[PDB]
Order: sequence, then structure tokens, then C-alpha cells
Amino acid sequence: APNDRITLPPANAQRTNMTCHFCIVGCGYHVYKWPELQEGGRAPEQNALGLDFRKQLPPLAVTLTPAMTNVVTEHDGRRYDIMVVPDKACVVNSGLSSTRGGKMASYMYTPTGDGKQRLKAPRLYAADQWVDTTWDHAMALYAGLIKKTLDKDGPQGVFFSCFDHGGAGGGFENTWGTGKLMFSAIQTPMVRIHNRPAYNSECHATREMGIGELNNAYEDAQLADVIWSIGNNPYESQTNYFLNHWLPNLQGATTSKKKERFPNENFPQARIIFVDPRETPSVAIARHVAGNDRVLHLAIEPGTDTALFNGLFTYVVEQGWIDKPFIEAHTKGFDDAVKTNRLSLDECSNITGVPVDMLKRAAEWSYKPKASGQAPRTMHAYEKGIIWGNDNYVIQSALLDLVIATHNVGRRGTGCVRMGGHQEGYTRPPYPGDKKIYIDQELIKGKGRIMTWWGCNNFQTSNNAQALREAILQRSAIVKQAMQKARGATTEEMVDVIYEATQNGGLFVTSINLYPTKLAEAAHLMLPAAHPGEMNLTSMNGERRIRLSEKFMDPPGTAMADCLIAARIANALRDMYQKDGKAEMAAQFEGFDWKTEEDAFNDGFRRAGQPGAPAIDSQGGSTGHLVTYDRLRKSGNNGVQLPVVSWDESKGLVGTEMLYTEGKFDTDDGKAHFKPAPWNGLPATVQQQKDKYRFWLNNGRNNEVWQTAYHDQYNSLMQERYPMAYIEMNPDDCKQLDVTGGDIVEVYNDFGSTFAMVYPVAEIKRGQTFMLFGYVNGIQGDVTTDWTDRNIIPYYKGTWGDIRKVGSMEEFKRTVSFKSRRFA
Amino acid sequence: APNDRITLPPANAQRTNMTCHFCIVGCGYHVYKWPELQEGGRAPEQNALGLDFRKQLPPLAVTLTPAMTNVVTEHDGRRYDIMVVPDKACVVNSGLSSTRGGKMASYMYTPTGDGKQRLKAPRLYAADQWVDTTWDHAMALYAGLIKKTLDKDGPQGVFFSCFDHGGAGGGFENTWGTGKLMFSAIQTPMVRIHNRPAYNSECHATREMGIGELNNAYEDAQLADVIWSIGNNPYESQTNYFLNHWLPNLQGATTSKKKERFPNENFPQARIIFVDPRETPSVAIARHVAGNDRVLHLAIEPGTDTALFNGLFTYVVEQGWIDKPFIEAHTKGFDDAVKTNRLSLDECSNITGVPVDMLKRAAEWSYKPKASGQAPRTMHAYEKGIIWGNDNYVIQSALLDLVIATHNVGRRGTGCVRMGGHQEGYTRPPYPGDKKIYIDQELIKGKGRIMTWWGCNNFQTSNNAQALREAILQRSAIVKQAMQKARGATTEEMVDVIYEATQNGGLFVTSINLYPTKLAEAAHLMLPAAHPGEMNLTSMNGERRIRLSEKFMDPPGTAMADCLIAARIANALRDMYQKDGKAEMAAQFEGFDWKTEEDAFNDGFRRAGQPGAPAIDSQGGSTGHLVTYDRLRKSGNNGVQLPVVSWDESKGLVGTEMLYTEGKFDTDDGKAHFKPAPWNGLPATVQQQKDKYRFWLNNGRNNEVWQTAYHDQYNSLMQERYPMAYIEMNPDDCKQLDVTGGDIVEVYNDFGSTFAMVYPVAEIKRGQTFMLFGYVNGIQGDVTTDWTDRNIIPYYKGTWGDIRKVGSMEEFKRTVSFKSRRFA
Amino acid sequence: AGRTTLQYPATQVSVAKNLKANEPVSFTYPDTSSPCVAVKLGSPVPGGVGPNNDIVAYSVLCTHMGFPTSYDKSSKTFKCPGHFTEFDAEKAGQMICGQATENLPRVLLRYDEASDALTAVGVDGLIYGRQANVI
Ligand SMILES: Nc1nc2c(c(=O)[nH]1)N[C@H]1C(S)=C(S)[C@@H](COP(=O)(O)OP(=O)(O)OC[C@H]3O[C@@H](n4cnc5c(=O)[nH]c(N)nc54)[C@H](O)[C@@H]3O)O[C@H]1N2
Ligand SMILES: Nc1nc2c(c(=O)[nH]1)N[C@H]1C(S)=C(S)[C@@H](COP(=O)(O)OP(=O)(O)OC[C@H]3O[C@@H](n4cnc5c(=O)[nH]c(N)nc54)[C@H](O)[C@@H]3O)O[C@H]1N2
Ligand SMILES: Nc1nc2c(c(=O)[nH]1)N[C@H]1C(S)=C(S)[C@@H](COP(=O)(O)OP(=O)(O)OC[C@H]3O[C@@H](n4cnc5c(=O)[nH]c(N)nc54)[C@H](O)[C@@H]3O)O[C@H]1N2
Ligand SMILES: Nc1nc2c(c(=O)[nH]1)N[C@H]1C(S)=C(S)[C@@H](COP(=O)(O)OP(=O)(O)OC[C@H]3O[C@@H](n4cnc5c(=O)[nH]c(N)nc54)[C@H](O)[C@@H]3O)O[C@H]1N2
Ligand code: F3S
Ligand code: F3S
Ligand code: FES
Ligand SMILES: [Mo+4]
Ligand SMILES: [Mo]
Ligand code: NA
Ligand code: NA
Ligand SMILES: [O]
Repeated sequence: APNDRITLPPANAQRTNMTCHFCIVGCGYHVYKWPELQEGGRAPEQNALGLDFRKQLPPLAVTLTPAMTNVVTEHDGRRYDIMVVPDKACVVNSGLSSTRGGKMASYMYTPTGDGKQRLKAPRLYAADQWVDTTWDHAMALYAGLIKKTLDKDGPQGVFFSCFDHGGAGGGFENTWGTGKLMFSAIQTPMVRIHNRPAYNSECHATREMGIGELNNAYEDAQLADVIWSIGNNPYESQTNYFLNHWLPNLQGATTSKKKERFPNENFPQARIIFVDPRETPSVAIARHVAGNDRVLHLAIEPGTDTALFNGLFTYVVEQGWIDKPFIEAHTKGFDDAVKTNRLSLDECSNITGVPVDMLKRAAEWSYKPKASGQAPRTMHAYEKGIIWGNDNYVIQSALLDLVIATHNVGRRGTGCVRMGGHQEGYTRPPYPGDKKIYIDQELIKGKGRIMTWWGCNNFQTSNNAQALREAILQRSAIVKQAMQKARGATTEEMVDVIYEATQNGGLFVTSINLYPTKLAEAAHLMLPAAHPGEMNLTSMNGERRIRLSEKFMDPPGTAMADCLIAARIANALRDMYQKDGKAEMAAQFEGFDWKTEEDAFNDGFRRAGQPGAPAIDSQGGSTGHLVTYDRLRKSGNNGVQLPVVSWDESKGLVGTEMLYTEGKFDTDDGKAHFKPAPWNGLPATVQQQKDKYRFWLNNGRNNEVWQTAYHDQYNSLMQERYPMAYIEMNPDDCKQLDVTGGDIVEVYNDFGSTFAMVYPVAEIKRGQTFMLFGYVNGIQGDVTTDWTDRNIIPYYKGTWGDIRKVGSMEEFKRTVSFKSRRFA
Repeated sequence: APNDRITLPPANAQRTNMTCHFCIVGCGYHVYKWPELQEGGRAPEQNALGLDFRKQLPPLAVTLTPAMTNVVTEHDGRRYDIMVVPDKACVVNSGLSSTRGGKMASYMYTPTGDGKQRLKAPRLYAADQWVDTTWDHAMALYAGLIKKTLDKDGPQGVFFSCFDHGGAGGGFENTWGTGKLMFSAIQTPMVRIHNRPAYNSECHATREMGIGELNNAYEDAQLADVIWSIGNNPYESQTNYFLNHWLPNLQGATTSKKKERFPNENFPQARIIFVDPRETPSVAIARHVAGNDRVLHLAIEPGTDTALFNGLFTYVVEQGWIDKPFIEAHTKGFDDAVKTNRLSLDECSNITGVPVDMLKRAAEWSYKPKASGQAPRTMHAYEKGIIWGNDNYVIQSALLDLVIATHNVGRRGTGCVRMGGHQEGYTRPPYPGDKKIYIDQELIKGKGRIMTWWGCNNFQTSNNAQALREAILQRSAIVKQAMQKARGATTEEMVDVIYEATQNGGLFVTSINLYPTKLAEAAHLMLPAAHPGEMNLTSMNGERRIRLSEKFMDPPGTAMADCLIAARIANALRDMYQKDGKAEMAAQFEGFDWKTEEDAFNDGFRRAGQPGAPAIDSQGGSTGHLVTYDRLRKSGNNGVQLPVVSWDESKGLVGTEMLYTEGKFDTDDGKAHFKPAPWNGLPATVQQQKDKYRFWLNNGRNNEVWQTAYHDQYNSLMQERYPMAYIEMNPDDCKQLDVTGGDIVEVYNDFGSTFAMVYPVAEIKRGQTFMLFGYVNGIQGDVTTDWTDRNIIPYYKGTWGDIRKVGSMEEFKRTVSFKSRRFA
Repeated sequence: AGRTTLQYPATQVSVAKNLKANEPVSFTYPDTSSPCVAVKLGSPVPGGVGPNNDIVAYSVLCTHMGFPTSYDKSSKTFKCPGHFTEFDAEKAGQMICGQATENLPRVLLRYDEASDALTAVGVDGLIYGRQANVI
């Protein structure tokens, strides 16, 4: 309650390790837990922080606020203070906390806090009202429907959209549990991923070219001469990688270390290049830190990345700023790529809009040999501006070509890497189908009997989201109406009622989640899940560093770890089949005899590539068995970078810093493969929107807001600052539409209609906008198209629309700052 | 926050008056408000309570818990402690607080408290998602549709269900504002009331007989020889009337006062008679207080009240235990009622199931002359057991006949009164139609373009609620689907799209509320309202005692008093008609030039019966103008009993204690009129359910839970105690169905299906049950029938159904008490 | 015991009419290790004090990791050089963008019309680097 003090952890308070729940960087934290009616003393040796609160602390001594504290009430009814604070000795973050990780304590479950509306028990929409139901009933209904569908339609009738990521709502236990359930037991191919509408990858091209997307260390960002940030706003989206590794390089604090590693190499002041249509907070901050002369913002025309990289590739080849020995010994296809990808600087400039002098300068900084003879160490970092860009596959083809020719993989201070989104934590059986299926289109077209959203919310985050919602709400309603007729039915009769409604266009919808979410508008069944700290969980960050987040409290009510929900489902289905005398079907549901999450770790990550093991695709590789919970605990928040190379009791886990340092790539022949990258303009579907409507509807992240705001929607500070999704608009465009900060606009096109509050931004180009994605009040995705690349990767950043004033929200004008988020 | 101390109010803390938000009794409270960083001292003269917190306080010295405190954040951003505690000097409650009123502090709006989800701005379901919208846009859409409906269909196309009550979400300002808008301006007859599906009264019969239902003082309960509680559970439903007035009588603490007023009258120990099929906590507490020998529980068969009162009336007439001079001078119709209502004790006993000896005893206690010659003073209190009983009109006819013949109106210590539900606060124009309309049936049948629920939630509280919801959700869906096709539409075009969808079966739904509620499942538009303390509000309690609740804090966001929402709509409609050049229609919307709630009090209550005033029906009567806010402030929480008889600066407001004490009733001739009361058994609709199914599905209140739990659903203590609606069941019946406390059952019949958690109760009769009404998790009303009496009053207590085990909720077993709520 | 509130001192800052529009004054509160600023903004804001209800005051220590922020007159914000947090002086220290999880703490001023005095009497929010605002 009181805003002007905090309770210090006692010197002997319990302390556990926790990786941040949220973004890829995976900053390390400590959780202090102690009884509510104890506290630490201000003297440094009388509190667990070892800090002297008897007088003012200096800058950088601590990160501690009330938002980093809480009081939990456990299953035994006893109350405990918690404090969740960053670990000063963690190599990832060196004691830094983002505004998002900083709120972890506040977003732990408590009966009266921000977590108050956590799912605590199964919820059933019994035709015309939400009620609680038992887990046994829920499993009878859910497994009963799956069983009926398997028995009559086979697996093709059972649909999922499921996380494949790490951190909270993911990780190695959870991805294995769900993957084993969906792929080995049920054996359904009707599965999409949390952020993309098929069972596919963000990185098909780079992987096929032999370069897995997480190939370096965070230390490489400290060793680089030049950093490219491509389709990426890292201060906001990978905060502490940018703050703890990128900025020290720009500031000159890593120059010593470069020169120590490389005695005979010049290291100029580091420089940074951003390829982004939009001038972001990251551009502004880079210029404040390094100066204007060390930052190059290539403010390309939306969707022109391929043309940019083809023009750069062409130029470095014509200048001879490539590594010919490297290409000759370790690559295939270079000569072909030179021809297919040829594009002059003048043509490049005309397509991208970037002037020729700036294209040449980027190449000069990045690829022209240093005075000491070596090529610059240029780390090429990319994210969703090109992963959700104009033809995912082709852009990566174009970029990786430039990288391979310039030998910017496998050398320290280089890498062509994803910056990442969530943390990573994938261990799954192979996908069981032989084709890519656009799951959302299939649902819209009326296929499937049961759909489970598991740790995602595509109502807010699908492409073409309005078409999806329309269809799902309708299909859901058919089931609701069918259930309505029933009175006094057994569970088995209800299963039959619902099954029949699905033959008539219906769809049974389950959500497995922390919260009701907007999915509750269509769901029939919701199951409560547990997040890290309420469970043990393993995951890795953007340099493959695996850590254990330790359990320290109980979940709300009967919430359960997702891997144990998957075991519960499997065991229900098994029992049903055993009882029906179907031994062969029963046996498909074996191998879920799990009592704790660690069981799922042992069954999945730790079996990969082992004798007698089934086929398992794991980020841990075949040395995953060397990792145990205990060994991770002893490693601390530093963990180990995967893959593990050895272990013994005296040296602990020893891992891998950088990939591809010996020139052996993940292809048949061990070489890196160049690929053609044709420039075909924008897709027709997108070009049609652009031809009809005025504004480029760019979209993405805000620093303060995490994802679909599942926690933030309950946070009064978050809600005061961002009550509605906002749209950055050019002020001249604003005046033309007679809107200002805190007005509400409709944004629309052929695909849909949504709303935002207007946020005038001087740095936005005329005819361009930027709307917060994924949010709880004004869903941006309504106006994204259905267009996807060859692998069903959406162009989420590729849509145009018109904007119409709704009116002036005086309350937003009184409460919300519309001041500039670009620091100068 | 910390659960082991509280912040005392400073000696100089601001103090305002507040009537409890909730039940009829209208207990008085004080609100202490002071800056967050101040506090009082423990010495009694250094805190505003004047209590000595330097050592343990004795019993009865205070009612103070953390739930009675809060910290509000005002519109200026400053934080203030509040403390809302009962007024020791208020006559109503003498410093008592119920568990419901006691939580008021916790249920005041704060950004992080139990009021966190309060509506703060207009919410729009823009076809496929919830968003915020402006007040201006909301009015343009809502008034635009009303205008279009008026223009094309007339008023018959605009529907409302609106509060008519007092206290929070009602009161004299609010009932006038809404009634003026609906009846004088829009002039729609398509209006029902929050608790009943037509524009009618709960008390047609008693009113028509000349006896308004609130005819005594709370002091009368202190002066009575015998109190009847008919269809009434007062410890739970009118707690502090029962505790502060009834019990002192039963305990002998009022004997002196009776004897002082009536020197030559015997006053035996007081006794109490309950007519209730169910053995309630009220019955158990009465027996603990007074002993078994002074309590009579007439445990009648469901629906048999008419037969009971006809048997009693017959008997007291045959015995001569009536007041013949009274009948002769002041009544009409007696001789006719003796003939029409004749029923022997034996027949009475057969129908009611009460033994003859108990019927005789009730009559002996209540009506046989005392030794000193006077008839007992017998106060007849009744509530929803008979208002929602088997033929509301006939039961009241039967009861009032007994009361009139025995002269139990108009004498001190008597009265035939409603116990009440909400507080009262009615000032309205006359209803504009000439017929009663069953609104819910009309909606189900597809009538109406626009329906507004205004401070009610019939999703949870309608009779035949499942039929209602089915229909409204479907009709709502038609409108959502139509809106879906729009892109870039003006408000006027969207009005047209929605109007067209309503010609195709659709219905536009608005909710004017504190919270989203279940209505959010169907609503297209929700508007934020303000409750007492965020506004000034006037209302009266069950003895007509009017008080002012003083504003002391701001509402959430742009939430507004309901009367000012009504002015806003009226002024929007006026502007639209003015703009369309329709002077005559514009003028219908005059008279809402209101800046503050007090404007509505002046325009309504204080104009009633005044020269050049329109026709106004007001519980204040024609001396209402003598009441002002300032005069009520000077009265304090003691207020004045209405009607006011005089006012001057030296004596303040002086009012009316008891009605009818001169024997002049509210009829044409001034006499009380007897009425025939035929016994026709149960209604056929109800008898058919009884014939088909096993359990009487009685329903009603729980002491701890307020109404539809709109606040309590957010209160962690409340949700832990009552996570799901419960159903009291006989233990033998439980064993037959293999259920025990914490199991979940389905309850169903031909009207619908719902769920409850099982609560074994030894006192429940075999074949009977009792389910909590109105709740957020398992709506009881799904299984109530559509049957209503001649005035469209539902038999909500008249329904039968079957019960089916769903399963054991282990979590409920671990966390919910299933121990007895009947104190012994 | 008995006491739930911190014992804040009452410190005179200045008289209101000495303050010029958008020209910050520096002072310490509630002790000399806690730097603060008061500023007359020039137009009323919620909870602003003085004759034009436009005077506001803050702790200038960033609530992220405690560097002293600087007041920017062009934007009426406080900017942190540490990790680029920026706070809105016109929105009660609302974080515009940055890595803090707390708004910039407001120093509560009494304004006495009788004397024209502005007195610091408390703090809304927790000052960086402290177990309690009052050490
Ligand atoms: N227009 C547009 N759309 C986009 C994007 C874009 O750039 N533009 N970005 C895309 C990208 S990169 C992504 S990652 C997606 C995100 O789309 P989603 O995955 O749909 O969104 P999240 O908010 O990550 O969803 C996580 C959900 O899981 C729940 N949850 C949290 N922890 C747990 C847990 O332990 N267990 C379970 N079972 N549930 C849990 C949360 O309550 C929440 O509902 O959006 C995509 N959509
Ligand atoms: N604060 C915060 N951080 C998060 C998340 C969050 O919700 N909140 N979510 C996490 C997740 S799941 C993910 S996927 C990552 C995403 O992290 P990023 O991909 O860094 O973030 P976005 O904001 O989606 O998009 C990055 C940039 O792409 C640019 N852009 C748009 N179209 C184009 C184009 O055609 N080409 C190019 N080159 N650039 C383009 C946009 O202007 C934008 O600045 O962030 C993660 N980190
Ligand atoms: N089966 C069964 N059904 C019953 C009964 C029963 O005995 N049996 N009882 C009946 C009776 S007596 C009644 S009173 C009704 C109750 O039926 P309703 O009136 O539907 O129920 P309430 O909970 O009183 O509704 C109050 C609503 O107004 C909102 N609210 C509160 N304060 C305000 C305010 O200041 N302004 C506005 N605009 N909204 C506000 C609350 O959030 C809530 O949604 O139920 C009836 N239904
Ligand atoms: N704790 C609390 N108190 C409240 C409220 C609340 O929600 N919570 N709501 C308020 C409102 S709006 C109202 S209307 C009142 C209602 O207050 P009451 O009417 O006292 O309460 P109910 O529980 O609805 O029903 C009263 C009794 O009717 C009995 N009964 C049922 N059927 C019959 C029948 O055929 N004949 C007779 N003689 N008795 C029968 C039941 O067994 C029950 O004990 O309570 C008010 N007070
Ligand atoms: S604190 Fe969390 S949100 Fe990312 S920058 Fe660090 S892992
Ligand atoms: S405290 Fe409130 S709920 Fe009734 S008994 Fe008194 S008015
Ligand atoms: S210390 Fe101010 S932003 Fe980190
Ligand atoms: Mo992502
Ligand atoms: Mo009621
Ligand atoms: Na939409
Ligand atoms: Na139902
Ligand atoms: O009522």
C-alpha cells in the first residue's frame, strides 16, 4: 500500500535464481523470499542485498522499486515477502533490469495484486454462462472430444495454435510436453505456432544456406567494428543486450579487449547502421551516445530490404571488398548469386530511396578492408522488420549472401543473427505432416472440430485478425447454441452434442492460459497454467545461454505447468482408450508418467540423440543429457551456452561461444550456400492496398508494453500511460486530418477496421504511421493482409490503409503524455 | 498491504455523512478523509474517532477493520486515506455495520483496489473487439439510433430495463433523471424495472386496499408484542433492523418503553413467528436469543401463504379476535371477505402442512386479547417469499385482510410492511402507457431496436433468465455481424447499418453501469456511472427516513451520476432534433439543463405537487420542497421520516413516524378495503415442473453476498468463501445423489440448466433445496419459469427441477467452509 | 510505535512569486543527499500549486538506477543520462519512455497564500536508493 518505503530482505532470506520471464535477452535475476513479518536491517551485513541503506545510495548501486516487491500467499495460507531484482554478477545484464523484467514481482500471482484475475481452475462456457468446472470434467469433455475426433475423423480434426518459444509460457519442458502430445500421441499436423499461421520457421533461408540464426555470443557485439540492426528496434525490443553490450562498444569501453585479442588489427571507433523505414528510439539513442557521424540510418522504403542487400552485395563484389579465399574454400553458389542478384547503386537508390552516398558509406564502414588489412568485424543483427517483411525467404537470401561473401560469420565480433523475440527453448518430435498448412485459413474455411490456443492469443496477434475473429466467434456460437438444448446430459452425451454441432459448422475452442484474455469471447473451455517461479523452467537467450529458473512459490489455485497439462491430457486419452479396449491407440498415449516438470526435461531435452530415443529436434543437440537441474543451479544465472561440449564435477558445464568458427556449415557438404534473391516489388495483395489507401500501417513494439499486454492490462501505471493502442503519425498529416494527441481514429482497409489513439511524432514520414501491435484496446492486426511467403510467413509489416477521425478523448488528453519518445 | 495495523484519522480529519450503499435499512456511516501522509495519534483526543488506542479497546467500542479503510487517488493525482465507519449516534443502526456495508471503503474506486475494473470511459464493441470511445461519439451513436427509431417506429421501438430503487445505483435524483428521460422526453412505454419484467408494483393489492407498504417506524419493531416475518430472512437481508430493533425487543430491553407509553397495558415477553418453508439463519438466531418457546416457525409448503392467511383470518373471525369497532368505522368489504376466504383449520393444515395446534398458537399469540383487554401489537413484516410468491396479488389480499380485521395498522408496535430490498428513492413522471407489457417476452419475440440495461443486470436476475440470454445474445450477434462489414463509416452511416440489422432480428444493447458485468457478453455500448460518495445522493430506508449521502471523492475517469447521463442523452437528442429543424420534437427534450445532481433533486423531488409542476409521482409527496441538501446535512444521518410535516430554521425538518394512525387510508373513501383471496393451488406452469421433477428450487439471499456480486466478484475474501453459487441440500438427498460439500451439480428443468456447488444443510427438508440467486458463477434464474401474476409479478420462488452430479471440486473442499450457517 | 507514516520535515523552498515560468529551482528534501527541483510551468496542471496552480516539484534522482536527471526547458521533462529514461513534469512524473518501473517522485508542496511560501512537506513515490524516503 504505502508508496514511500520497502521491506528489506533479511540477511538469511531464501534466494533463488530467475531468468526474466520476457524477452530474448534472458537477463538474470534473484528472487528473495521471506516471511511477511520479518525484515532486514539497513546495515549492509544485515540485509540480503549487502547494500548500505543507512545513507543515500549512489547511482548504479541498485535497481529497487516497489514494483519489484510483493507479498504472496501460498497454498498453506502463509504470507511471504518477495523481491525480484537483477543479478549484478550475471554476464548477460550485469545487474540491469528493463522496465518489463522490472515488473516481475508485481506480475507474480497474488490474490489482491495485478495477478488477481489469474485462472485458478477450469472454466466452462455452459452454453449461456461462464462457470467453474472440475479438472476431471474438463478432461472428460476435452479428451472425450479429441478421442471422438480421432476415432471418426483421425488427427486432421484436432487443431492447435501453440507456443514454440522459451521463457514464460514456453521452454524445454513445455515445448516437449506439448510437442509429444500433439505430434507423437495425437499425431495431428493441424498445428500452427504462436506468431505464425503454419508449422514453419522464421529462418528457412539462413538455415538452408547452412547458418542457424543464433550463431554468436553477446560478447561478439562488444568486439564488433560495426553493428547492423536490420528491421529491429533493440533499445525497446532487446533492451539490455543493447545497453550492456552494444553501447559499451559505441562508447569505446571495449577497445582494450579487441586490441588484446587481436594485437595486429586496427580498431576504429565503433559505428552502427540501422535499416528501418522508421526513425526509432534506438536510432535517436545511438546518435546521442555515438554522435551523428557514427550512426547511419538507412530509412528505406517499406519492403525494399532485398533491393538494399542486392545493391550492397553487388557493390562489395565490384569493389573486391569480399573474402575470396573464404568463398573459394567454404561456399557454393557465389558466381551464380553475383549474376542473379546484380543491381547497380543507382537502381538500388531509386528502389530504396536511400541516396547513393549513404549506400557507399555503409559499405565503406562495413566491408572495405581496414588499414591493417583485415575486413571490419561487422555483426549483422536482424528481427521482425525483415522476418515479417516483404518475402521472408528472399530477404534472408539477399542478406546472407552479403554476409557470407564478406566473411561475417564465424569470426569474433561478427555473426548474422536474429536478435530474437521471446527466449528460446525448443525440444519437440518432428512435425508429422509432409506439407505446410495455413491453419487460420483452414479454420476460416470451416475445418476442424476442436481448436486449442495454448499460451497464445491470435485474436490479438494473427495476421488478417478480423477475418479470423469473425469466423471463430461464429463457429463458437454454433457450439454454444447446440449446448443450449441439453439438460441433465452426461459428459459423454455432451461430447456427442458438441461433436454434432461441429458437423454443422461449429468449433469447440479451448484456451490454456494464465488469464481469460479476449479468447474468452469465443472459448468454451479454459485451463489454468503456471509460469516460471510457480514451476521450474529452462530456456536459453539469444546467445544460446541455457538457465534454470527455480520454483519459489505455489501457482494460483490448481494452475499447472503446461507440460503437466499435456501429461494430464495424454493420460486421460490413454485411460479412455484402455477402457474402450483399444490397446494400440492406448499405447500412442504412453510416456507421460510425469510428476514434475523435471520429468519432462529428462524425457525430452535430455534424451535427444541418445540410444533407444525417438527422433527429437532440440536446441540442446545430442549433448543435452549433460545438462541437469542440479548442474544448472551450480552454474547460476550464467548457465552455459549451448551446445555443451563437456561436463565434469570439477569444471562444470562447458559450452560453445560462437558457431561456424572453423568454416563448417550445417549443409550436406559443410559449405555455406549462396542463394538467388529476386526483386519483385511488393506482393500484389499488399500493392493493391497501397494503390487504394494513403498510409503505410507499420506496426510493432513499445518499450514499456509486453506483447498482448496480458499482465500490463491489469497494471494501473501501464493503463494510465497507454489506455489505448497508439498510432504514431506525422504532425503535418495530423493537421490535415484535424487530429492531435489523444484523439481517437479509425484505421481501415479492405481487410478490416480498428481504432487507435493519435500520437503525433515529428520523426514519422509523411504518408507513414506506426501502430502498437497486439494490444488489448485497438487490435492492429485487423488491417494486416493474408499474404504470406512461400513458407507461410506473413508480411505483417506490409499493409496500407486510410485513417478517419472518431473524436477527441479529453480524458486521454488529461492523463497521457504525448511527448517525444526519441531521446535527445 | 500490511494486515496488522491501520492508519488512524487525524483529530482534524474531514468527516462527511454517508448512508450505506446497499440494503433497505440505510445504516448511517461517517467517511473520514485525510492526506495519505498524515495520521492521528492513539490518544483519544488526537484521533477523529475519539477512541483510546493506547490500550486494548473493550467490546462494542468500535467497528474498525482494514476492509473499512482505503487510499483513493483523486483527479488532481493526490492520494487520501479514507475510513468509512458506522455512526454510533444514528438511530437506525446505533453504530452497527453489516458485513456488506462494512466493505464500503474497499468498494470505493481506487486504481489498484477491488474497484480497479470500474468503467472509466465509454466502451464500444466495434463489431469484433472492445475499444474505448468518446462520450460525444457514444451519444451520437446512441441518441442517433433512438432518434432514428422514434422517427420510423415511434417510442415503442426503444426499450429499457432500469432501476427504480434507492441507495447506490438509484435514489431521488437518479430515478427522476431516468424517468423524465424515458417517460416525458422519449415517451416510451417499453420499460421494465430492475427486479420485475414490466412497469408495475410489488404491492398493488396492499396499495389498492389503501395501505402503502412502508407504513411504520423501526421503533414499532421495538414496541411490538409479536413480530411476524413472512417470506423473509431478516438477519441476512435486513441485518441491522433485525439486530438493533427486533432483537432488543425479544431480549426485554424495550419493555420499559412500552410500559411508559401504555400505562394500563400488559406487555408479555415478545415473540416472533416466521412463515418460511425453509429453516433459516434468522429462525436459528431468534431461537438462540428468545428460546424455542417464544419462536414459531410455520414451515409451510411452498406457495401456500394464501391458504395460511385465509385459515388464520377465518379462525380469528370465528373466535371474535378482531376489532369490530375498527372494522365498522374504517373498513369496507369485511363481510364479503369472510365468505370468499373461508377455510377451516383442518383444510388450512392439509394444504400448508402446518399442524392445527401451531395454527391456533400463532393466532393465540398474535390476535387473542391480552389480559388487560387490548389486542396484541402484532407487526406483520413481509418480503420476497411472498412478493415473488404464489400469486403476489392474492397473497397480499389474504394477509392484509387478516391485518385490517385485527387492527394491526395504524397502532404503535404494529404495521403490515415490506421489509424492503434496496433503499427507496422514487420520483418519476407517470408511466406513459395504459397497459402492462412483459418486456422480456417482447425482446425474446424479436421486438425493439435498442435495449438499455441501466443499473441492472437481468442476465443474472431475470425470471426465465436462460431464455432471455439465449435471445439477447443471438440478437446482439446479428448487430455485431452487420457492423463488421463497415469500414470508414460516419456515425450516421453506422446508425443506418445497425438500424437495418435490427430490421433483420438484431438488437442494439447498451449498458449503463459501474462495471462490465455479464452484460458485456452482449452489449455494443457501455457507459460509466458514479455511485454515492462520488456524487451526492438522497434516498430513504424502510421507515421512510430520507438522508443525504455526501460527495467526498471524484468518480473513476469520466464516470457520471446517472441523472447527468440522462441529461446528457436528452441534450444530445434535443440538439439532433434542433439540427433536423424539428422544433416540436426538440421541445420534448427540454428541462435537462443540469450541472450537478442537486439540479435533479430540485427539478423532481422538490417540484412534486408544486404550482405549474407536471404530474410527478414521488415518495416525498407534495411537501418534498421543504427538503434541501443543506437541511439534510443539518439533520445528519438521522435525516427525517417522510412525509415532512413542517420546517423552520429553529426546529429543522419534522416528519411522520407512522402512517394511518387516524384510520384514514389511501382510498377514495378513506377506508381500508378487504379483498377476496381465492386458493387456486400452484400455477399450472409451476405445477407441471413439480410433477416432472424432484426438487423444490428455492432461492434467495446470502448474508455476505450483495446482489449480483458486482463488487464482491473482485473481493478475494468473498471469492475464497463463495467461489461458486451454492445450493443447500438435505444430507439424505445428498447421499442418494452421492454428493457432498464442494461437489458441483447441474440443476435443470424444462426452462433451463445451471450449476452450483453442493452445500449440505441438515435443516433443509427432503425434496427441497435453496440456491443463491443472482450470482456471477452459476446463475439460479435459468431454472425459474416465465409465470407471473395478473400484474406481471414473477413467482421467482416457485420452480422445481432435477439435480445431477458433475464432479468433486477438490479445490473447493480445501478452501471453502461447508459448516453450518444456522447459529446455535 | 503506533506510527504508520514517515516523519517528513517541513522545509521552506522559496516564495512562489520569486519563481519565473519554466526556470527550475534546486533544493534538497528531505535531507541534503536528496536533490530536488521546483518549477513554475506557466499553465495549470493537476495538483499544481501556487497562484497559477502550475508549480510542481520532483526528486531528480532517476528511479531506474539513480543518476541525477536534468530538467529540459524545451520539453518540460526530466531526462536521465544513464539509460535514457524521460519523465513528464506536466503529468506527475509519468515515464514517457525508459527503463524505470516508478514515476519520478513528486515533492509535495504546501502553498500559503498568507506569506506566499512554498514549503516541502512530503514525497509521493519512493526516492531512488533508499529504504524509506526519510533516512
Ligand atoms: N501486426 C502484427 N502482428 C504480430 C506481430 C507484429 O509484429 N505485427 N508480431 C508477431 C510476433 S513476433 C509474435 S511473438 C506474436 C505474439 O502473439 P501471441 O503469442 O498470441 O501473444 P503473446 O502475448 O506472446 O501470447 C502469450 C499468451 O500466453 C499466456 N501465457 C503467459 N505465460 C503463460 C504460460 O506459462 N502458460 C500458458 N499456457 N499461457 C501463458 C498469456 O496470458 C497470453 O495470452 O504476435 C505476432 N503478431
Ligand atoms: N518492449 C518489448 N520488447 C519485446 C516485445 C514486446 O512485446 N515488448 N516482444 C518481443 C518479440 S516476441 C519480438 S518478435 C521482438 C521484436 O523486436 P523487433 O523486430 O525489434 O520489433 P518490431 O517493433 O516488431 O519491429 C522492428 C522494426 O521493424 C521496422 N520495419 C517495419 N517494416 C520494415 C521493413 O519493411 N523493413 C525493415 N527493414 N524494417 C521494417 C519497424 O519500423 C520497427 O522499428 O521483440 C521482443 N521484445
Ligand atoms: N431467482 C430469483 N431472481 C431474482 C430474485 C430472487 O429472489 N430470485 N430477486 C429479484 C430482486 S428482489 C432484485 S432486487 C433483482 C436484482 O436484479 P438487478 O438489479 O439486475 O441486480 P443488482 O445486482 O441489484 O444490479 C445492480 C447493477 O447496477 C450496477 N450499479 C451499481 N451501482 C450503480 C450506479 O450508481 N449506477 C449504475 N448505472 N449502475 C450501478 C451494478 O454494477 C450491477 O450491475 O433480482 C431479482 N431476481
Ligand atoms: N445479504 C443481502 N441482503 C440483501 C440483499 C442481498 O443481495 N444480500 N438484497 C436485498 C433485496 S434487493 C431484497 S429484495 C431483499 C430480499 O430479502 P428477503 O426476501 O428476506 O430474502 P430472500 O432470501 O430473497 O427470500 C426470503 C425468504 O423467502 C422464503 N420463501 C421462499 N419461497 C417462499 C414461499 O412460497 N413462501 C414464503 N412464505 N416464504 C418463501 C425463503 O426460504 C427465504 O428465506 O434482501 C435485501 N437484502
Ligand atoms: S529484463 Fe527482461 S524484458 Fe528483456 S531486456 Fe532483460 S530479458
Ligand atoms: S450496513 Fe448496509 S447492507 Fe443493510 S444492514 Fe446496514 S444498510
Ligand atoms: S539510471 Fe536513469 S534510465 Fe537507468
Ligand atoms: Mo515474436
Ligand atoms: Mo430486491
Ligand atoms: Na475490426
Ligand atoms: Na444455462
Ligand atoms: O427488491
